[PDB]
Amino acid sequence: STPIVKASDITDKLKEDILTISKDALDKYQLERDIAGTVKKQLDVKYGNTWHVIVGKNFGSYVTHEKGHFVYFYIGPLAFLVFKTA
Amino acid sequence: STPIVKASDITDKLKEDILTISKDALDKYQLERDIAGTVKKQLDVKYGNTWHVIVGKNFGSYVTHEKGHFVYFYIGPLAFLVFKTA
Amino acid sequence: NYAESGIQTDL
Amino acid sequence: YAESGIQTDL
Repeated sequence: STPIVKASDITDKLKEDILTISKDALDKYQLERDIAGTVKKQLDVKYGNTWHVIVGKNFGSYVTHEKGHFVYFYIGPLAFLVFKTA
Repeated sequence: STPIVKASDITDKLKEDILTISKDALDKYQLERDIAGTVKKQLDVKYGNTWHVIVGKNFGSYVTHEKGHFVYFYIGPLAFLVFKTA
Repeated sequence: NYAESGIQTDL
Repeated sequence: YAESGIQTDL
């Protein structure tokens, strides 16, 4: 249940907040899409657009992100890819 | 097998090329990250930045895309999410 | 112009 | 901008 960061380009503060918002999301939604949605929407509001979120157990991805705005982590069996573009 | 498009906001021409590139990727690569990376990079080159690609069997996603530049499709058991941002 | 998309894989 | 490729463990 303790989040495990697998890769990142991010400040500790923003990272902690993303992890916090993500754990909270898990208490509230059963579908991966909806978990991703609430995290994405919250970050857009709190930090400005444009965020993108993928939540799942099986995927590969190649994306482009604004410097300092990328984190990839697990909570339990669930992987989270969270990043920002313009 | 034959790609199955499950969501789209994209022109036929661009769609067909994404599908073709994705099918070609599957003849060469099995790892989801490899498949995603080659599609993403080819689209960046051919259609301009910035593209993002997710390939997998289990994920939920919530993203923002330029209008006319979004397609989500399966080829066999693999789901492809392909989209462009600023 | 830009738009939001939410998707959930079949499995 | 910077690029990131990732792959889930499972």
